[PDB]
Amino acid sequence: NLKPVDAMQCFDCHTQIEDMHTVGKHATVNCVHCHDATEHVETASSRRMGERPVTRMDLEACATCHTAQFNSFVEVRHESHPRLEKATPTSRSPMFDKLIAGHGFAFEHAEPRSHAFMLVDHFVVDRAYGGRFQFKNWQKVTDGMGAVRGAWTVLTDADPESSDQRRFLSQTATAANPVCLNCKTQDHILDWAYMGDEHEAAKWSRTSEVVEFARDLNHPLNCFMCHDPHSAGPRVVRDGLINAVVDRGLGTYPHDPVK
Amino acid sequence: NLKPVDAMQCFDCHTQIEDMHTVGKHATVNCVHCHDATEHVETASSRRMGERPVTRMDLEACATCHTAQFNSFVEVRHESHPRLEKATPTSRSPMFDKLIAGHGFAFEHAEPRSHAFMLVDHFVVDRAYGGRFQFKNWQKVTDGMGAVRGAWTVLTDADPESSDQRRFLSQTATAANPVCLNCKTQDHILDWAYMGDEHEAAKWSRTSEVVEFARDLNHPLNCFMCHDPHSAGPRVVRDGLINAVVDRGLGTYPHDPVKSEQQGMTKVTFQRGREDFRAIGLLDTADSNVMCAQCHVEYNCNPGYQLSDGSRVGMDDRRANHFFWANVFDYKEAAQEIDFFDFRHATTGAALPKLQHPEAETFWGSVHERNGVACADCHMPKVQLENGKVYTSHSQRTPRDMMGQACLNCHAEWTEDQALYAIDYIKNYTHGKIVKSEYWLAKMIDLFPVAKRAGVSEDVLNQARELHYDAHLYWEWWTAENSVGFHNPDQARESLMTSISKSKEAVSLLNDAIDAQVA
Amino acid sequence: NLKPVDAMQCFDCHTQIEDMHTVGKHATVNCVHCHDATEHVETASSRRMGERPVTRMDLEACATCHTAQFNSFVEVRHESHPRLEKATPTSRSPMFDKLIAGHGFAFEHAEPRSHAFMLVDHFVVDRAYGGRFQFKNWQKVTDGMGAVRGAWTVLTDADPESSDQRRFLSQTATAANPVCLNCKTQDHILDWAYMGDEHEAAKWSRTSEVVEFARDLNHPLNCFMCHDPHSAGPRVVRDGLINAVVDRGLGTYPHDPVKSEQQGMTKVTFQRGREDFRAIGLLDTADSNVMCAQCHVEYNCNPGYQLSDGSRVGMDDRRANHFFWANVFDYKEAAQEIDFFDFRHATTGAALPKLQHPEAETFWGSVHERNGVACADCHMPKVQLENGKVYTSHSQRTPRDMMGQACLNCHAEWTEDQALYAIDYIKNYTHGKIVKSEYWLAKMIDLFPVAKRAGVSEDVLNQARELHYDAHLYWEWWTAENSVGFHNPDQARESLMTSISKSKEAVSLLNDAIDAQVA
Ligand code: HEC
Ligand code: HEC
Ligand code: HEC
Ligand code: HEC
Ligand code: HEC
Ligand code: HEC
Ligand code: HEC
Ligand code: HEC
Ligand code: HEC
Ligand code: HEC
Ligand code: HEC
Ligand code: HEC
Ligand code: HEC
Ligand code: HEC
Ligand SMILES: [Ca+2]
Ligand SMILES: [Ca+2]
Ligand SMILES: [Ca+2]
Ligand SMILES: [Ca+2]
Ligand SMILES: [Ca+2]
Repeated sequence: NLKPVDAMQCFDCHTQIEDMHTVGKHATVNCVHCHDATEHVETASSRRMGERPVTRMDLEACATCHTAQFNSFVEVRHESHPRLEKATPTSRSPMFDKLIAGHGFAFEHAEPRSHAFMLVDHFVVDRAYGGRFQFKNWQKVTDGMGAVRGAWTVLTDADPESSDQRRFLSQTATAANPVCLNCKTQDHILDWAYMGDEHEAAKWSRTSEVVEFARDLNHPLNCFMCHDPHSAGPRVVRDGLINAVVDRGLGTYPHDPVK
Repeated sequence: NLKPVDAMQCFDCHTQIEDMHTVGKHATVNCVHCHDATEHVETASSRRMGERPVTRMDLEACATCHTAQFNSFVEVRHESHPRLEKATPTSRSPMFDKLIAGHGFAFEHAEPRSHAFMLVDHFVVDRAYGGRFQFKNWQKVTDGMGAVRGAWTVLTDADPESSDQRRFLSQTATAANPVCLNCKTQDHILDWAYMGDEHEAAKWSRTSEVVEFARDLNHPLNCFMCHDPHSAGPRVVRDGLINAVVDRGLGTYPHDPVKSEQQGMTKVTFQRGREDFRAIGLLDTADSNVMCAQCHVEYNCNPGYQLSDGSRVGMDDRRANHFFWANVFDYKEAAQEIDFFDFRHATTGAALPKLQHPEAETFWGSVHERNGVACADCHMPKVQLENGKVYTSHSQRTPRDMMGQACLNCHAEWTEDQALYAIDYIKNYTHGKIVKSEYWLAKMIDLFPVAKRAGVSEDVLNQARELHYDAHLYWEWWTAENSVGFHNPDQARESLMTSISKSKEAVSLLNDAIDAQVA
Repeated sequence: NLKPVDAMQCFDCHTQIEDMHTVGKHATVNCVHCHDATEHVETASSRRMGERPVTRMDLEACATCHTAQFNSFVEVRHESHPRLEKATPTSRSPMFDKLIAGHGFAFEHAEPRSHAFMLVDHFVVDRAYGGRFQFKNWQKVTDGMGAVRGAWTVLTDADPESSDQRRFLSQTATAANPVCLNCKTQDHILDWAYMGDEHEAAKWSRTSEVVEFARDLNHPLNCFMCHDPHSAGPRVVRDGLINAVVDRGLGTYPHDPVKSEQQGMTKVTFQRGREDFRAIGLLDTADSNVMCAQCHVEYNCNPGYQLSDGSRVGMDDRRANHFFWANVFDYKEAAQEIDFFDFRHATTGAALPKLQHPEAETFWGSVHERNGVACADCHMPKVQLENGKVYTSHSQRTPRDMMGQACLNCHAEWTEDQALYAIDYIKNYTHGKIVKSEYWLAKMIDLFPVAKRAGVSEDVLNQARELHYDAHLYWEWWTAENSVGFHNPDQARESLMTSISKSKEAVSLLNDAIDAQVA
């Protein structure tokens, strides 16, 4: 069973978090629900991290207290046809192959399906990783909860001993790069600098080897993408959006300064 | 927004709570979710309460972190017909008025409906408070969430200026007493001493003015009746059950000492002024049989009379809050054990027992119980989701609404229709025997006036009255019990055949005696 | 093809009709749609009819221009169980035979079914015509359109050669009389003087041979019972209702003079030979409460006896066609007002009232009535169409078939299941009290023979008989009334508790008196 930690002690070095956590609707939610910081607290100073504390990115970290929202999220809409190619006469773009010729989407561009699958679908689509990643078998395509538990519980890698983007199947492309993943997961939220710029503190960036990056990512559409875990308040985390709205001054509604 | 308090400060005085809270699955749940104790902390000492802290008894205290279980619990099953009188030809007991004459249930006894309504239904039923309490209007009867929010959000009191039990409507009774409330709410859990004994720290007791008590109570079937709020572990809080299982050493399964040991109960006592005050029963396992047995049992919650001398047994007597914890074939002995009966039949003059919903005691020894099945497996199963985090349904209802999870996962050999057919075979058969039992009871009852007026002797009438006790017991158990035999079909059959046998004996005795007077 | 006539020629003699027809929404509707008056015009004078014109009373006279309303009206609700006896354990009045013993309804009293069948059902019910009239065969029972086309298209008469009321089947009664027909048809509207009084211009009256009258009648619930054919405006034609509202000055809402004034009735009288003959009641508004009250009321339509001296009150007496126009708590006074009762109970000998379907009087003062809701809002609502010309449904039936329009447009807070649950709460509760009322009535009734044979005094028996009147009234109102309390739940509850109270008083009186004779 979880044992609460002394959050006040954390706050002696984490004023920024203190100011969010103490005020919001998660003021009573102990840090142990999402962090394992025991060795960190033994080794840190206010100016030296010491041992890096663990931060949980899994959606079940929130499901314990918010099962209704979690279960509603993970539901699979079976009526949303899966792996349905758009470049067919009965889908969105009957002449897509002629029109898009020269682009990687020619290799495959399916209609979207339920959010639970976003990361796995990104990994397995024919245009992304040269067919490197596949469902473990064709039964796994139904397993929304499994995908949410983690991509690598339901997928395989054709060659764990290499990290290069290459084609494993003939009619695939290797369009995936690290930026893609920002719209599939935010497991890397503490390992990626704003915009994916190079940064001494970032394990991952725009220029990383995407296959290596992929292997470190597990969960789709994290709950905290819209909800700050500390304040419980509404937010966004996607760098490109913040860059447009704030950095570039365009605002949240570029056509309506009042709104 | 809630601001957490320092639990360690509490724990300095509350070691029992510390021991439970720090170890269980609520170790991270701050006290402020359920208690406002600021002035309490300012004024308490190690042994004196000081200012009393506020404790939330509302079910929404649990719903912010456990919305799925809450929403499941408050669901209203509209198919469970509401306010449906049992004493009608199309319900459970077509001849109930004749058979129960002399008892308050004659004024009204409806079938149960969804748990959300238990406290409001208790307050408004015609037999309880003389018609004092009523729904604000007839629309409010649908409002399960409203009832859960609080009884007094949906009800009115005919006379807020008086607190006596009296009839406001002509055909009502005032049977309600404080003991009843223990199976409707535990809002009073900190204001009621164990068993409802008199206690200097208890606002309320068995001898309280029930109307005043009623006004202090709001919520039905609190979440914490089955789950300790501190440890989150399984428990019971109902005093009468703890008394049977633990104080009287009968065990959680009186027929099975092995199962009783494996699935036992530990009585934990809380004190006021270093004197025992209240108690809970921590369960070894999440055993719904014992959880549901807090209420779905035959009990005394009422005054009565002694079998030995007919003297009154009032609310002040411990026997007014009693779990017999005995199956139908052990019940008479259990009633003799405490020298008690409920009422004298208005026509026959027989001392009789009043039986109430003995599901727990009936389930004992049944095929399902022997096989380790429990109430929840049929009545509040795990939810099955194609993709999702499993949780346990808290909508306690007939398995007919969830047969796949309630029956067919175990009974892989059956379709839903086959399983339903098996239920109905038992219920139809049992009901037939209930009806036949009532026929014979009624035949006997009707002979009493004839016999008395023909000058049949008191000795013969008393012989017949002794037979009436048994004829009644072995019938009423089954109109009281809600499964119409399903929970224990062989037992029902044996009992009801016994009832008929006893009535037939009495009918022969009385007819012969009448015929001898005429001759 | 119809050829129009010159209405101006008619209007020269028919100024009342001119005044109505030229102003209303039928000003363009030529007389030929409903009258063949050629020989009449040739032979009439200003004050003498001459040859009688033909007047169409069939509902198809309206169906060529109002097919939607006609087709809606003639629909058969198959879910409304047909020929279902009320004196059965699964219907409205399980103990009806014991309680009604002495009255003709003991021979048969079925639940109502769809309006198309009202006249045929009246003709064939076992209590009405001694079994004289029957469906041609058992297939015809389904044929609502056929019944509407004409009763005699679907029925037979066991003996066209005689016109006396007599029993053709052993267990029938001959309760039918001419007054009954006024709530089944108005085919006789031009052949029946106001109230059924003797009149030289009336073929039929209260004292007619009902079998002969029957043979002249064809159509149920004529469209013109609620709508004046000349003005197309709202009206009533039922004499007894006009008599209560207008002649007796009681108003359309006797409990509410303001509403009575706003929603009033104007009595229009038509003469024959310059003597008053017949009347209608034009309504200020299209008020379905008053329209439906032409029939859905407690009434006298039968001989009876005087309360004062027990003397017979025959069909010749005005009291044989009477609307009491009184709610259940005013009824006894209303019956005393005309010095009338219906029958003597076969067992108890009590003078008793016979109550019939008092929906209108029960609805008075209810929450819906006070809020301006009317019968049609729940029972014949406007049709809702995604694209279309709205019209009013004429299929008068339970709101369960059209809950969106009947209830949920107003009760936006409820789902259909919630609304249904609210209805059933009331009906279940009320029915329980009906059943308990019958239990206590039966208990009292059964004591009368015992008391009489034990030599209990006539004074005590008469005391009990006086209690029987009230016990009966406050019960039977509710088995007679079709909503099982829904129309006025608080009133039903108060009434039924009164019934039980009266029966209990009588039971105690009789048991004590019997016991004193034995002692
Ligand atoms: C108890 C009071 C604490 C404290 C001291 C911290 N947290 Fe959290 N945390 C959570 C997640 C998903 C992240 C990733 C970043 C994000 O989603 O915004 C974090 C991150 C942090 C940090 C790092 C901040 C930074 O400098 O980048 C720190 C210092 C931190 N946390 C401290 C998730 C959760 C929770 C899940 C419900 C809860 C509870 C906490 N955190 C609680 C605390
Ligand atoms: C995992 C990182 C999550 C996320 C994404 C959310 N929570 Fe919680 N939460 C908890 C409690 C007690 C409340 C307050 C309830 C109330 O009083 O209304 C909340 C509230 C939220 C919100 C709503 C915030 C708002 O300002 O409206 C949201 C969006 C939210 N949470 C998201 C309780 C818990 C937990 C119990 C220990 C844990 C774990 C979480 N929350 C985790 C998360
Ligand atoms: C009815 C038409 C179906 C469909 C829609 C599927 N199956 Fe089967 N299946 C069976 C076994 C033993 C396996 C392999 C299990 C394992 O090794 O883990 C499968 C596999 C599948 C798949 C995956 C195929 C792939 O190439 O990966 C799919 C999509 C699938 N099944 C669907 C066993 C059986 C049966 C036992 C007699 C029968 C019948 C079915 N499967 C039928 C179907
Ligand atoms: C970087 C090159 C990538 C790759 C390889 C993929 N994505 Fe996305 N993606 C986003 C949204 C909103 C959807 C759903 C709506 C829609 O598809 O029109 C998707 C969907 C996908 C899929 C599934 C459908 C398909 O095309 O087959 C796949 C396989 C996929 N993506 C791969 C959103 C985003 C982003 C946020 C701005 C970004 C960045 C990416 N996607 C990037 C990529
Ligand atoms: C109101 C008094 C209640 C009640 C009746 C329950 N809770 Fe909670 N609960 C919370 C968390 C984080 C857990 C652990 C989840 C997990 O790790 O599995 C629980 C657990 C429970 C249980 C399960 C206990 C077991 O031993 O199996 C039960 C029966 C339970 N709770 C009941 C979180 C919260 C809260 C968030 C702040 C609050 C409020 C509650 N719980 C309140 C209640
Ligand atoms: C342990 C999990 C159980 C289970 C399986 C059931 N109950 Fe109860 N119950 C109680 C009361 C007072 C009623 C009647 C409420 C009312 O009429 O207002 C009920 C009703 C039921 C039902 C019938 C539901 C229906 O749809 O008709 C069922 C199936 C049922 N119960 C099962 C009282 C209590 C308690 C006292 C506080 C407790 C504890 C339980 N019940 C527990 C359980
Ligand atoms: C003390 C005299 C009372 C009164 C006035 C009521 N109760 Fe109970 N009750 C319990 C259970 C398990 C049920 C559901 C099962 C069933 O009804 O068979 C009920 C139900 C009710 C109702 C609704 C049904 C009805 O009879 O109309 C009402 C109005 C009611 N009760 C009133 C359980 C218990 C107890 C636990 C052992 C005790 C104590 C009481 N009830 C006490 C009373
Ligand atoms: C009042 C609305 C509540 C809430 C918020 C919870 N409970 Fe219960 N609960 C009961 C039983 C038999 C179980 C299953 C135990 C098992 O088989 O292991 C549960 C379980 C829970 C949980 C744990 C998660 C889950 O859903 O399995 C939680 C969080 C929970 N409950 C919350 C039994 C009862 C009762 C006895 C009649 C009553 C009362 C409650 N539960 C009430 C509530
Ligand atoms: C057979 C006796 C009937 C009855 C009962 C009714 N009608 Fe007619 N009707 C016709 C037309 C042109 C109108 C006006 C339509 C409009 O402008 O709205 C009506 C109207 C009515 C009403 C509504 C009156 C009101 O004041 O709201 C009613 C209740 C009504 N009718 C009843 C036309 C015809 C015919 C065509 C030749 C014939 C035939 C009928 N109506 C017959 C009848
Ligand atoms: C004014 C618009 C109304 C409304 C709302 C109702 N009626 Fe009548 N009704 C009459 C008779 C003789 C019967 C029984 C017919 C038979 O059994 O053959 C009825 C029946 C009903 C019902 C029940 C319908 C069902 O589906 O069972 C209902 C809901 C109803 N009525 C409502 C007699 C008359 C009249 C005498 C000529 C008049 C006028 C009305 N009814 C009017 C209305
Ligand atoms: C299926 C179970 C049914 C039901 C519900 C009915 N029938 Fe028949 N039926 C047939 C014939 C030739 C007649 C007589 C036709 C006539 O001479 O007018 C009937 C009659 C009836 C009735 C009326 C009974 C009465 O006693 O008056 C009823 C209610 C009825 N039927 C219903 C012919 C046939 C069949 C031809 C093989 C069969 C099959 C049915 N009927 C079946 C049924
Ligand atoms: C004069 C003695 C009679 C007879 C023989 C019948 N009626 Fe009526 N009737 C009226 C209404 C509103 C209904 C429907 C509501 C209900 O039945 O409760 C009926 C119904 C019938 C039926 C069918 C039902 C049954 O009892 O079997 C029959 C056979 C029947 N009636 C015969 C309304 C009225 C009146 C208006 C005030 C009057 C007058 C009558 N009925 C008179 C008689
Ligand atoms: C015999 C089949 C008929 C026909 C052809 C019509 N009516 Fe009626 N009618 C009644 C009520 C209460 C209304 C609604 C009045 C209102 O709320 O304003 C109507 C309305 C009509 C209309 C007008 C158009 C419309 O559909 O709204 C028409 C053309 C019409 N009716 C024709 C009430 C009654 C009755 C009282 C019990 C009876 C009888 C009839 N209607 C019969 C018929
Ligand atoms: C369709 C047949 C229904 C049913 C099932 C109900 N109504 Fe109504 N209703 C309306 C109003 C304004 C009230 C009072 C509102 C208030 O003052 O609080 C009601 C009341 C009720 C009740 C309660 C009755 C009681 O005696 O307390 C019930 C059970 C009920 N309704 C059910 C308004 C309307 C309508 C507006 C035109 C109509 C239509 C309905 N109600 C219909 C129905
Ligand atoms: Ca889609
Ligand atoms: Ca029920
Ligand atoms: Ca008992
Ligand atoms: Ca009907
Ligand atoms: Ca009458």
